[PDB]
Amino acid sequence: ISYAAYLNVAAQAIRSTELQTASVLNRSQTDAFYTQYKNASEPTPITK
Amino acid sequence: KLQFALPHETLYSEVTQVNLPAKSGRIGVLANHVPTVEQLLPGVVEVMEGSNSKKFFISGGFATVQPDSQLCVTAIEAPLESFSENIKNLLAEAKKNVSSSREAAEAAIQVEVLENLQSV
Amino acid sequence: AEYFRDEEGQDVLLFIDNIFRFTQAGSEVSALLGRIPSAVGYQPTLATDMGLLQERITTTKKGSVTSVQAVYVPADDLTDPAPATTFAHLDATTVLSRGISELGIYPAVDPLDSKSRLLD
Amino acid sequence: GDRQTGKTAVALDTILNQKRWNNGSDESKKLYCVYVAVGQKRSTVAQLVQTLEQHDAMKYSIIVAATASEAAPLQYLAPFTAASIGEWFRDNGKHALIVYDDLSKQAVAYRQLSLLLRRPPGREAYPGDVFYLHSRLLERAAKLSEKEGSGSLTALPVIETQGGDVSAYIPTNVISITDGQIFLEAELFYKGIRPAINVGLSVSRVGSAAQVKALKQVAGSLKLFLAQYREVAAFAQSDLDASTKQTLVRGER
Amino acid sequence: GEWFRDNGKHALIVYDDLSKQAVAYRQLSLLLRRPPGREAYPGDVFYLHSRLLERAAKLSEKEGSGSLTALPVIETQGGDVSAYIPTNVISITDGQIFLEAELFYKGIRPAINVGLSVSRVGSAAQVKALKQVAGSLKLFLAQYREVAAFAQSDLDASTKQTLVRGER
Amino acid sequence: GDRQTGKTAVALDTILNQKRWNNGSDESKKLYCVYVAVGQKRSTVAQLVQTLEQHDAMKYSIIVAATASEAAPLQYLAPFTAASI
Amino acid sequence: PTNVISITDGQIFLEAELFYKGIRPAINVGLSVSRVGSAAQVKALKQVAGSLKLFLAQYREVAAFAQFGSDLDASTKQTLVRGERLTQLLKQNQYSPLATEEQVPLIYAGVNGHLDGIELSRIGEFESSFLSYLKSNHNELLTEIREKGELSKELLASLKSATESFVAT
Amino acid sequence: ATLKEVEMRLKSIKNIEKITKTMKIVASTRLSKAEKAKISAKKMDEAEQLFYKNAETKNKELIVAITSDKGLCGSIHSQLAKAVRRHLNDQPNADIVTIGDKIKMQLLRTHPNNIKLSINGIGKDAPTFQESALIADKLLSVMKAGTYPKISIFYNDPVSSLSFEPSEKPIFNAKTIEQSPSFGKFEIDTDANVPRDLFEYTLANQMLTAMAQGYAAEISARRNAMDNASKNAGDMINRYSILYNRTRQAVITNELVDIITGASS
Amino acid sequence: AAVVGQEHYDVASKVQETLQTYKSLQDIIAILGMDELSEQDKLTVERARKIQRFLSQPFAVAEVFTGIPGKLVRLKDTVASFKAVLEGKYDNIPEHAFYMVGGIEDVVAKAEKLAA
Amino acid sequence: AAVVGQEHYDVASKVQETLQTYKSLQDIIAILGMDELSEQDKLTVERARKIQRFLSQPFAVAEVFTGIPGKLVRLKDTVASFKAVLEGKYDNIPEHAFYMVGGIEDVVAKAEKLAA
Repeated sequence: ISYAAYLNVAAQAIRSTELQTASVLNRSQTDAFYTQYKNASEPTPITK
Repeated sequence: KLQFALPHETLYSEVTQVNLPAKSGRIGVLANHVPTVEQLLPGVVEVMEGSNSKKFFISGGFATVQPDSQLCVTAIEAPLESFSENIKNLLAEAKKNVSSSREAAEAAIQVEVLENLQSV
Repeated sequence: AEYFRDEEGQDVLLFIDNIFRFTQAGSEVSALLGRIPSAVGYQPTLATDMGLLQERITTTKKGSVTSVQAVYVPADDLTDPAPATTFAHLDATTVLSRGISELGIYPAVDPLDSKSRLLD
Repeated sequence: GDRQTGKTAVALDTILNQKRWNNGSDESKKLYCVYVAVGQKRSTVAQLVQTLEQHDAMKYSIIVAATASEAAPLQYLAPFTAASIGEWFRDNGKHALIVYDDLSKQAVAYRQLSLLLRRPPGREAYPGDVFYLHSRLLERAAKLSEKEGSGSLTALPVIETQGGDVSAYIPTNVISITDGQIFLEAELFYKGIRPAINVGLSVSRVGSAAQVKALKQVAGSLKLFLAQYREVAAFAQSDLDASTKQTLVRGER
Repeated sequence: GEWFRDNGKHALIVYDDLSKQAVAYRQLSLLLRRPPGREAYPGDVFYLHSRLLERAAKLSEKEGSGSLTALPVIETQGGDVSAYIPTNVISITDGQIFLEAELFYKGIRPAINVGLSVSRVGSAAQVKALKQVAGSLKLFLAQYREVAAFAQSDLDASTKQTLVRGER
Repeated sequence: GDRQTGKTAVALDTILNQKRWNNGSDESKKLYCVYVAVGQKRSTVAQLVQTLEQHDAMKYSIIVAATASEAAPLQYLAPFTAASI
Repeated sequence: PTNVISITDGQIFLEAELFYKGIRPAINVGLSVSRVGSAAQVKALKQVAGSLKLFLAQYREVAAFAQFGSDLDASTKQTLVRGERLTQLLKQNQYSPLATEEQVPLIYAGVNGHLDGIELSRIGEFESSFLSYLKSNHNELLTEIREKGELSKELLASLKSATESFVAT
Repeated sequence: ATLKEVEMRLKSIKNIEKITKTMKIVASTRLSKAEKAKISAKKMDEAEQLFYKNAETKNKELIVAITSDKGLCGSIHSQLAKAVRRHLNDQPNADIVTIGDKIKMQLLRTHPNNIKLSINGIGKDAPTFQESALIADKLLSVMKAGTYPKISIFYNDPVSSLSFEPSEKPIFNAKTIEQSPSFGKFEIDTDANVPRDLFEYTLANQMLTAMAQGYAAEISARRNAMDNASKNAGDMINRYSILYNRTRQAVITNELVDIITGASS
Repeated sequence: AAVVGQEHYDVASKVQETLQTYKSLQDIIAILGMDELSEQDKLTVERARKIQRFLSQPFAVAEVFTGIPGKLVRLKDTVASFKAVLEGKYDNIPEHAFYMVGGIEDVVAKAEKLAA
Repeated sequence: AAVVGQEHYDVASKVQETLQTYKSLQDIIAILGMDELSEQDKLTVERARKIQRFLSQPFAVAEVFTGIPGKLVRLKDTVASFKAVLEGKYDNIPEHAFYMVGGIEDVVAKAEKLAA
């Protein structure tokens, strides 16, 4: 876990009383699949 | 002049007294302070412009007095009132999360946040 | 009109309503007369019938007719023979529009679409 | 070219220009030009006459007239008769010119006549012998041989395209009969090019030899250059390289 | 209808459909070897339709005001207003109401397409009350039509206001 | 389909595969082939007979012909007498 | 054309563009129909070509979507990849008949997706070679396909194995 | 027919125009939000740059690139591809990490060897800290970013609301942070591992900005592109209108001729 | 409704509108894609696709032409079967399980078939 | 192929395929830019645009009128010339170079002329 990942997890936790706007909610959870590659060859996508 | 900024907001982008929670404990900047680079830990932050005082709850970030008297504070999220009961509910969950569980480390971060909440 | 112009000297202006209905009427009379209709079902006497109507109208020494005609273009087609023959006779076009009237302007004349060939 | 782009004026200018040759001596240089007006308003013809008398050019020109008031058979016979007058000049050895404005109205006239003679309609309702009608008219313009006394009779027939339909039956039949085209583009006319000569649809397939050598040398490759300009501005509106820009700057200018 | 009209009363005569009237004249003419015409409809078909449709009249007060309101029905073949029998009738009439199949399918019944419906007499004979409370309605629907295609996300508050009002 | 897109050739392919049954035995498994060419130039026909002779398929083909020059009545009669064959 | 279309039991529409596209015969598969339908084709060939019609139709639909340049998900591109191979499978130069015994394998291969892997350019090479391979090894299998003209369980397995055997070419 | 096939084709062209019009408008709306985000992001970035500038800098290699999955966002994808390719000539030993499908395809084609890490699903929403942080975390773990003695990121700086210039910047290594000329006009703490933290912190803070600059350029490009699309479609409407009109006259005439031929008999 | 009954009418009204919306959206879907329409529309498209292939009800004489066994689905039952789908009572069931099968009962069985 | 030769037929086939593609994407090209074409297609289109221009040969009896001295290129030379072009060997040079000139050799020379 990277330093900014460390901060990230904290920020996400920090978004907990409710009052939480959409931009907060998007900033808290996002969907993406990092597609790792080798040389062409592709270790198949897995959620970021 | 103080700079306080978030990715999604800008808060103060000097300002009389700023009290900051850092790797080096807590650091205070008042007028000119000598130039520092300090990583801000998960935090409770106070900014005072005159006697008027504003209290911020901060997710950690970076602090840098620039040698041109620009206190660059950058952090992911700052109002302390907004953060403040739902968080208590979460804290129960976070204890549960530590029990089962990088996920272990994440739950440890949740414990750090739990401490950070206790200050509030 | 010709009595006014020629024999009372007075310049006159002879309006015609739809000149489409002049054409349309002419087409029918031809068909009734049993003369094979030409392209797009328009009378074989299409050129001549407009020709007689639209050359009587002219500038005499005595007076002059001037004629304002209304052209109900058939299915907004300008390449249809009835419009084509009409445009040959026309010298200027005044292009009233409802957009213009919606800009509160009465005259309703659309300035950018109004064009004359005696604008020369 | 396209209807009422003051089509007549383009030809009229040719008539006017020949006045330093026409008021010139040498009978080859004296063209005597005949303007055949078919299907035209009595007013329009009156303006033409007045214009010719304004440029004092009437004295070297004939006007044959077959206005739209005039009866459809008269209109049919109108180009043929005019061409006879032209042939007298041609066969007088003298050089001449005849501008038949507009043969598109002759087509409408022959159409009327044919239909009223009830011969079944042809394509686009123009009678089936329309090709013969035009061809017999058109080929009576010629540069004769030394035997015939080197006659000339230039011909400019003025075709009125409907809506810029350059595949229309009457125009195509004419295009195939004649050599060269001077297609005039409406879009350019509207976008203030007078005279609007679309070089893309203007050719002279027998013209190049006629050009005087000065105007071959100086004008050398300019047709090519401005047929590079068309291409250049075709693909100008993608990225522009400095080579393209230089051609474009020259071309536009 | 003329008898009622002559008595100075009012009545509404609905000719449904002149398209089949057209076919009958076509049959008569073609069979009587009378000159054929456009779209194989008899040469004088314009004349027939015009005769019928001009009978309808709102009489004068000298003729003790009466009426014979009429509502011709024309069946469009593939929605072709281009077609010869539709074009003629459209020209003769004073207003059109254009029902539209797509709307019918979209469950709007009556399936009148407001855009392609017009009246050239129209609001001249509208109830005063109803006129008052529906000038706005014409404009709103007009806007709703324009903002119709915007119904596919990130939509301006103004457009969204139009959409809510328009859909309802 | 649109004219002379080897229009003749699609059909000719059928004739060629009928070599396989024809070469064999049992006439109920055989198809004898009648190729009728109406309105085609004598040269076109000549190419057809050459191809068929090349693939030795004129060991089972009948060619009924009415070339373009040959009269319009004979052309009209040509499909119907081919049918009789 | 209208009169004849009504009269005939099937229509085999060709398309000029597809001739230029290099599909020879240029049969426009979507416009080509047979109203009387299957009961006049080899039973085996009926089995192999079972979803061949569906696949080609799906390929056509997909192909339209693909040319509107909309992003294509993998499932759509499965169709697309299968579809492309099928198109190349259809092609076959003039004056070259092919016996059912050697059309049954090629269609089996395609429908059972063995062609999907191999590169589009060399599909024609593969086809030529595949037939040669069956002629070499599973010529017994070919004799049976000719003789009984219906793929039995045993034949389906034999054929399946054979295709697999030459699936790496 | 001719007539119906023209008429339907003209309808197709109409529908295409309508969609491109609609899209262009919706794009404008989407662009407004994008720009709003970009301001806040840029302000944050400028503060980070304040450290790096004042410190001075003095920075195989890594390449990071940013595009969206989605197409029809003008020529951002291929102008950027070209400029990546330009700097791929420069260093043959450059390992390309592609953030976005469009750049993924173009570079994957140009060298399929270099693609080592790639992302997906970015473009749906404007860049968020969450995305950047996770990308950073994976960039560090998967690509071991510090090992590359150069890191450079390519993105699109949205030069003007009508222009877009693909732009690149160098992300400053932990090595860079250490020897940066002024580093004595900032109070480093030996006990703290401020380089190993600051490297990570600016890895993300810069990267998020690069993504933000790009995203605004992309949505802007889509607005520009869809505007030009509508124009191109309009021209085709006019061209097919002439075709329709010609065809219409022809149908009337051709039909008429058949009727006449019959009547004549 | 006055003829074939209000229930029959209502079920069919829901089918007709859904399909018509779906046809209208096809042009939009073609270039722009599925993710540019409304959320409601995306569900409507999914439903429409389920309804669209529910119309494929095998013929009993297409055993001969193909092999598909026909399903003679009763009228009362058919009204019921369409209603359920529209109500979203079987919007947990895959789109392809509406294809070439009869009523709702058949769809449930066919759901099991795909499940296995 | 049997007639002119397999090599000729193959060459001609490829020329036809490229050009047919260019015509096919002619719609798409007009509606949206060349940079909105697929990468594979964009190569094809670029080749085809060149091929189209390459095909013009100024005629020797038109030399007076066009003003361009015509060319006559051997058939054996032609098959080769297009063959190279299909493999994109000389493709890397201006479209203007291809336009209105004879053989492959002539194109190469005109590239030098343009290069100056």
